[PDB]
Amino acid sequence: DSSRRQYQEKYKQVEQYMSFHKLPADFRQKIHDYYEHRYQGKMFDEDSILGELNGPLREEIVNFNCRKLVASMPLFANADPNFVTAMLTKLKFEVFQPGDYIIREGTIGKKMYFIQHGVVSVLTGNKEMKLSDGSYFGEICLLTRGRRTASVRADTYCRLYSLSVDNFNEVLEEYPMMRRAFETVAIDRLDR
Amino acid sequence: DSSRRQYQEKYKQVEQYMSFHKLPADFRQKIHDYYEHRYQGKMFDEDSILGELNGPLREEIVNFNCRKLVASMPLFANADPNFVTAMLTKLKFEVFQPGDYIIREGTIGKKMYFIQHGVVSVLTGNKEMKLSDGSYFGEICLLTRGRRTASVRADTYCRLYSLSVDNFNEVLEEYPMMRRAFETVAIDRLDR
Amino acid sequence: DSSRRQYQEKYKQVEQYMSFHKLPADFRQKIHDYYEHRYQGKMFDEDSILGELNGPLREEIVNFNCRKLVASMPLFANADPNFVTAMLTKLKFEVFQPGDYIIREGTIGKKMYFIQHGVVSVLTGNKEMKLSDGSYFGEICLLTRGRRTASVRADTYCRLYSLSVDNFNEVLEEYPMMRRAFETVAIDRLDR
Amino acid sequence: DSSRRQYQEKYKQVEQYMSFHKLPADFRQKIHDYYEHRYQGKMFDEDSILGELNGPLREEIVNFNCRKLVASMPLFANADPNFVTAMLTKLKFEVFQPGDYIIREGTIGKKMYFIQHGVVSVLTGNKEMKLSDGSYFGEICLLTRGRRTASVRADTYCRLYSLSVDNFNEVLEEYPMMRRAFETVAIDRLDR
Ligand SMILES: Nc1nc2c(ncn2[C@@H]2O[C@@H]3COP(=O)(O)O[C@H]3[C@H]2O)c(=O)[nH]1
Ligand SMILES: Nc1nc2c(ncn2[C@@H]2O[C@@H]3COP(=O)(O)O[C@H]3[C@H]2O)c(=O)[nH]1
Ligand SMILES: Nc1nc2c(ncn2[C@@H]2O[C@@H]3COP(=O)(O)O[C@H]3[C@H]2O)c(=O)[nH]1
Ligand SMILES: Nc1nc2c(ncn2[C@@H]2O[C@@H]3COP(=O)(O)O[C@H]3[C@H]2O)c(=O)[nH]1
Repeated sequence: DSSRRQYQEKYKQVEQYMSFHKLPADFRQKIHDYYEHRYQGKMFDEDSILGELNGPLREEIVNFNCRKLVASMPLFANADPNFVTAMLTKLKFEVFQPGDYIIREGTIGKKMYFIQHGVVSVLTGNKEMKLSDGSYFGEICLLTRGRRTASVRADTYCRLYSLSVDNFNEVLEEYPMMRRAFETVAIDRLDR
Repeated sequence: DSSRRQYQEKYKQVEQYMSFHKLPADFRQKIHDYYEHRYQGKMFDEDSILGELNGPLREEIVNFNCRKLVASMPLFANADPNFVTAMLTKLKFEVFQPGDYIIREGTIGKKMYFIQHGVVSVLTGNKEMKLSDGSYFGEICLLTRGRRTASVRADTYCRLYSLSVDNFNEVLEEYPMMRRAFETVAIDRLDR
Repeated sequence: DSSRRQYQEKYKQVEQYMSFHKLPADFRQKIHDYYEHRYQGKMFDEDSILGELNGPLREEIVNFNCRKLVASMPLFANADPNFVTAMLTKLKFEVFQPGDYIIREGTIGKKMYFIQHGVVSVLTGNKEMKLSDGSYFGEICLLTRGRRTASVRADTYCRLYSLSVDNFNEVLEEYPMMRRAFETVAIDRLDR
Repeated sequence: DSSRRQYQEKYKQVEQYMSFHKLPADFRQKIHDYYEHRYQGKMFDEDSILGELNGPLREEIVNFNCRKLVASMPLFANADPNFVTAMLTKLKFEVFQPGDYIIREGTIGKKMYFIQHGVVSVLTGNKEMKLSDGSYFGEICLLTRGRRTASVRADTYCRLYSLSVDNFNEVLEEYPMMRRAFETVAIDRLDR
């Protein structure tokens, strides 16, 4: 029950923080829902727990939590299992709410995202497109080191895994040939 | 009430610390007032709270807390809202007390400051000048990478937002043309 | 008794974490045993404790904990005691469970391991070999900066001390001639 | 009383830690005395407290705690007060016990020390020399980037302030001419 207690107490700290900065009612309701969707009423010192484990256990855990995400993406499903583990280990779980700008067009992109669950809207000057479970986006800038070619907003609640450009290149340093998978997707999107 | 408790307990740690290092009465009174003005009797693990949020929520919070500061500075008011958010996100809130040397002339400058509320005195060999709400200072060294051209002391209590030279250049890396706003101010001040 | 309490409470956090991610029974049993073997039912803020000490005390502690490991390895036993201390200070204690892949062949190696207690199985295309107390492995890649030449799996429970490639080169920067000890072992293994 | 409580509880964690690693009685007595001399039965989250303050207050505190140390060293007493503050701010308080090797001859030196209180013995092949309150040592390697020219052991309990080579050069980057003070001392010692 110590996990729920930590959540309850922590959220109390949040309410007091929002009250201190006099945040509007609608904004506090948004913060409240984010915490609900993101932690589901439970909190553990994850960093501390995973830090107490060893490489093998941490890799087994991330592989288990991402089993579905993996089987749904040919990128991971047909790849060297060691490549998948290397990738998964670098991912950061993030939750975005409806309407949130995940990626803003024209800005310098330093991360890409894998959709665990949810729907995002991609806008290039017109013609909106949707991406859902099993797809990823934001790879163009990690490859070009340029500026975002489109904006991406969350349509539904989005449970995503982000990957920094540095971690992206680090993993590909060990698995150079996997860069082509990302380039194929980037090329196909740029020629659309 | 957990926010006040944290403050009360933390300040008790401070009193004991000052007692341990045998700090003079006037000095302890100064420390006491700083804590009062800086935290207003409440403390939350801000870093932890903001770290639990996502990019969107953190950006919405800083934009809200700095709404007034922003509208008061043509620098931000007339700029790309994304530039403002990028800037705001890098700021560090700091409180200075009357008489405090914020900037000492002749030293290597590695930060600039935006005045949220308060009055600072700028001294160049003579002719003191005042700056208040809505103005910023310390930009000359961020642009020249040289030495402070004047000293700056807090006149009243000062609620400021500092920006490191590294964060300054990082943001301008994405918004190169905004550097001119700072240069215009630096030029006008150097030619005075 | 505060050390046992910390363990008990921390492990409770683990059980709740594993329950939250719905980990399988066998997996939770594995995690349970790892914690048992790794902490033996006791936990202290080691980093904090050692951080409160000074260089001399920390060096005396690591030398004491590794006295046996040292006397068993000519590498340390016959070396400059200052070299040993420099090395020991960089080691990270790790526990691996039966069947765990400590090193996977073909991957980029960034660490080596010293066996405190346990048996590991080294597999090169065939001909498995065993290494035990007093031996070390993983040195080839720290010297070549290439890819692992063999896989290494824990046979029994393994209590090991790992050394990162950066810490390895850092220590050897001060004790350049000790690199030969590692090269002799790497050469002998590569010519087998 | 919360400062004493933190010490008492923390030291209890230490006793349990030493018991867990089965440290010898004499060693535990040494650890016990170190904690006594170093914290004098009181502990506060100093890093947290100073982190809550601002530049001015932190500088005023370190200047106050080091007032005596400063007036005793012409290096600081006759220097630009801003140079002193810059230096003091980089110092790390450390306590060494009788017989402790502060500096070992022939090793790569990355720090120097200022004696707040205590006596150290400097050994070059023979002719031992003593240094006490108001003196500093270890500057030769910070200037040469070579190897220690002598060993330095604590004679009495030593309350020292260490300065890393990086922080040393950083401060001197802003106060280039102060490097000569250290060179004069290094030259005089090398020609002895
Ligand atoms: N340019 C472009 N990007 C798309 C399209 N569909 C999805 N995207 C993704 O939207 C992302 C926006 O940021 P990036 O430019 O880094 O990468 C882009 C692609 O990953 C498309 O049709 N055209
Ligand atoms: N040199 C100069 N600086 C001024 C003047 N008015 C305000 N300032 C600010 O005082 C600051 C002191 O530090 P910097 O030289 O970095 O930047 C300086 C300016 O931002 C002025 O009239 N002359
Ligand atoms: N190539 C090879 N490695 C061995 C042998 N015996 C033990 N090893 C160790 O197994 C390790 C696997 O990773 P490295 O290639 O870095 O270093 C290897 C050696 O340290 C052997 O016979 N051949
Ligand atoms: N070489 C030398 N060092 C001395 C002497 N007296 C004090 N020392 C200090 O002992 C220190 C040992 O480490 P360093 O060589 O870095 O710097 C040395 C000096 O700071 C002396 O007479 N000769």
